Amino acid sequence: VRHVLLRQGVLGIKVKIMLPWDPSGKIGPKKPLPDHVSIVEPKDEILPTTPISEQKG
Amino acid sequence: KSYTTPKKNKHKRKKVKLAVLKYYKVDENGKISRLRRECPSDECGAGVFMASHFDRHYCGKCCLTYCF
Amino acid sequence: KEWLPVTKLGRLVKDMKIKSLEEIYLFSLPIKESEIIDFFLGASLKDEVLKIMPVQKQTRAGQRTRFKAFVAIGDYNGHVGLGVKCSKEVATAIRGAIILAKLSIVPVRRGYWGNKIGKPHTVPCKVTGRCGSVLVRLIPAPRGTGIVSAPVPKKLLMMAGIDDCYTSARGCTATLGNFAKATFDAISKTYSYLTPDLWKETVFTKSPYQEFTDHLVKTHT
RNA sequence: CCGCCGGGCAGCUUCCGGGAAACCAAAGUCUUUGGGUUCCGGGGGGAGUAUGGUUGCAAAGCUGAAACUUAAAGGAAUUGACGGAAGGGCACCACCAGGAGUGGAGCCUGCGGCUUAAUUUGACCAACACGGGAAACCUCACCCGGCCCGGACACGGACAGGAUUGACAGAUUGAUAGCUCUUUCUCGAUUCCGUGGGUGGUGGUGCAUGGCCGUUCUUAGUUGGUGGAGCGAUUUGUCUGGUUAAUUCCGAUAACGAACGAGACUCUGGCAUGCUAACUAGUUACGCGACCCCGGUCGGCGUAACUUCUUAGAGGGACAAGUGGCGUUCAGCCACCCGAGAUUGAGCAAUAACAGGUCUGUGAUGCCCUUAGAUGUCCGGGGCUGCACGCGCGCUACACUGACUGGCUCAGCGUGUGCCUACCCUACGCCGGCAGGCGCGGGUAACCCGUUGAACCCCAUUCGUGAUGGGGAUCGGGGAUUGCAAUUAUUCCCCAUGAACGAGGAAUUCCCAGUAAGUGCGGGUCAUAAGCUUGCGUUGAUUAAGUCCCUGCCCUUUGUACACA
Ligand SMILES: [Mg+2]
Ligand SMILES: [Mg+2]
Ligand SMILES: [Mg+2]
Ligand SMILES: [Mg+2]
Ligand SMILES: [Mg+2]
Ligand SMILES: [Mg+2]
Ligand SMILES: [Mg+2]
Ligand SMILES: [Mg+2]
Ligand SMILES: [Mg+2]
Ligand SMILES: [Mg+2]
Ligand SMILES: [Mg+2]
Ligand SMILES: [Mg+2]
Ligand SMILES: [Mg+2]
Ligand SMILES: [Mg+2]
Ligand SMILES: [Mg+2]
Ligand SMILES: [Mg+2]
Ligand SMILES: [Mg+2]
Ligand SMILES: [Mg+2]
Ligand SMILES: [Mg+2]
Ligand SMILES: [Mg+2]
Ligand SMILES: [Zn+2]
Repeated sequence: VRHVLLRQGVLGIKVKIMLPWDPSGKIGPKKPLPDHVSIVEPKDEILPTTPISEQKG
Repeated sequence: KSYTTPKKNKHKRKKVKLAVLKYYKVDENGKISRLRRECPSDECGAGVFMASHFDRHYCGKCCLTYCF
Repeated sequence: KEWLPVTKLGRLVKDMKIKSLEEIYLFSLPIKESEIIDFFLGASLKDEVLKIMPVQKQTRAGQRTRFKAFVAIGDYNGHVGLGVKCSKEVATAIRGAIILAKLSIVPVRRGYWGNKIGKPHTVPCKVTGRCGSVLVRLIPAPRGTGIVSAPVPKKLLMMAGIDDCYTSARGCTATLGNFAKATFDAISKTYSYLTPDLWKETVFTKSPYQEFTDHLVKTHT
């Protein structure tokens, strides 16, 4: 919130910037927004239809 | 911004000289007497002269005074 | 920056399989993308801001002013569009008016007066345009007459390339929006008039959507 | 009963079409202008007025001007605002059941008024114990007097053949201001005398401004993109209904996808015998020591374990999860178990705005002011306190549910030795009745004040319904403390004096659980210092779980001749 001087008068400027979210924290903040539930998507694995064993060693 | 009561003089220094004319007297030869009295001061024994102002007597730098 | 097209007709015209916009006018397809028009016509397509009109609704605390811009665009040979856009600041109202006018370019039929030597100069017959209350009547003229009009249908006709025309207006012509889009309506229905040299029953051509229906399967789904 | 035909009042539907639109199968087939024919309008008023004619018994009717005046009058539709219009809902800045009151009295403080040299000034739900505004001096702007220049810089004078800096006398003055008059000394190019030109103001203008706050507005409201409707202003989304504290959701759906506000959040309150740990916190044991007739007490001494109490970090915990009903069986609501909790309290808080407040917060500031005889600044004194009166915020009360005098026994917020800044919190020991004074000490603080031995409360005395031992205003005298200085008593103490006031007229403020209220203690102000304000504990209820009747708020519909609404 800073002032500008003029021949005609005085002006005021409010700059408000909403920073993007990042995990690094060097550009913006570290924490997500409190209402931003980011689910993880499931990796897709098949269900086996015959019981098999995995001997070794 | 823009002022109501404006400037007069300050408290001045000084130009019309050889003010030493009126402390010392000489003749044409080696004769040196003084008009004005010498200060008995401890900080300056014989250099500084006493005063001629406006009624009585005084000296200036150590500001020590002689009266009737 | 690049034009990734959304609609099917736009995908064809940036894949360069439509020669000119006269065939999408022929099939009367809905243009809903602005890049089509300054693809076919982007060289000479000129704009005019007819007026900046500050309308205002009245809310609880004070008066909510929104500027509404009129922009008439068109190349000087055979096409005009008239865009009307209301928005909060005048610059984005003007930019939205330009994209609406590019969207609504209508092709202009223009013909002769009397002997048919040369290149066409007037509207082919007497046409009218009405909206609001204002009636705008465009009339054929001898060559070199110029457009006789008010400055606003003057300017839309001269950027239609109707370089001579007799115009007569009735109604409340002071309202610039109705006067401009009435004039644009008359220029628009110049082609929708049925002229006696158009009685050859139409050999129907292949549609663009049908002729390039395999390209429109392959290049995007 | 089922059709058809003609014409008759109508109706519903519609992209025939038209219109400024409401709308209309005609108000359609109108610039693509012509089926036939009567009557009639030419901006609003003057005005259906005057005058003439004519009709009537009369009231009046038909015909019917002009002078003059005026920039709009008007139609349809939109959005707001408003409604003593309707339908839903909401809030103790509203009400009901109430509780404490206020208004009545004294007094404190702010305001208008009056007065005055001045009693400066800002503001009149959203001003009025507000400007952190409790002013002796300063502050201070106001008033009365007197110093200084804190005229930067540039140009030209006159100019180390010195424009007079500072100056104790003595007059003057208030002042030991050399401010100025009667010895012109010391100082030594700093500077003035004209000229421009800056600089400073708590001067004006918040109706030129920023910033900040307050308020509309503590309620749930607001806005784009593309798409639909309309010529358009606009509307749709943002909604019939249910539900929620909520534009909160289920869900409907020409809207779809989105953003802000609500929510989410952050701090605080509550729960952890599980974790982490503690000589700046403690507990328990043990050993000494003291006391009383093996035991009991000890904030007596020292240390072997531990962290329940205390400190404070990570976690955890509660989600309408579970059960029974109600409801589209959805959104959700009610009840109950389990349980430390089944709504603790705050902070932040949108779009659009008010000509709300602040130029007296600023070296944030545009413009204007006045051209030594200061609206700069400094000093001395006064005033900001003045009192026939009216008002607001409050403190003390009107006593026995009490006062007085003893005695007993309990907190939590915090704060504390300063950049200038020179003034701190204080235990302990002496003196004095008190106010205080004098010594040595601890403390930059979980260390010392401090186990913060606080009040109300509790117990035991005296009082006895009397303006009384209620009340403590006013006022005389004396003593202390801070200060350079107290008079207009700064503040505190001691004695004496003892007013109104017998529960407050109309009117009105705040509030619903550790809440109202009583009660004291910290912070700010501060050298002195709380009748204020911000916090804090302590004792702790009556009533209510509702409603739109009053005061207002939100949404929908409708009406408008309102739009500085
Ligand atoms: Mg006609
Ligand atoms: Mg007329
Ligand atoms: Mg009108
Ligand atoms: Mg309630
Ligand atoms: Mg009541
Ligand atoms: Mg009163
Ligand atoms: Mg009173
Ligand atoms: Mg005082
Ligand atoms: Mg004073
Ligand atoms: Mg003074
Ligand atoms: Mg200033
Ligand atoms: Mg203002
Ligand atoms: Mg104002
Ligand atoms: Mg003047
Ligand atoms: Mg005052
Ligand atoms: Mg008494
Ligand atoms: Mg008495
Ligand atoms: Mg009230
Ligand atoms: Mg105060
Ligand atoms: Mg009506
Ligand atoms: Zn001397």
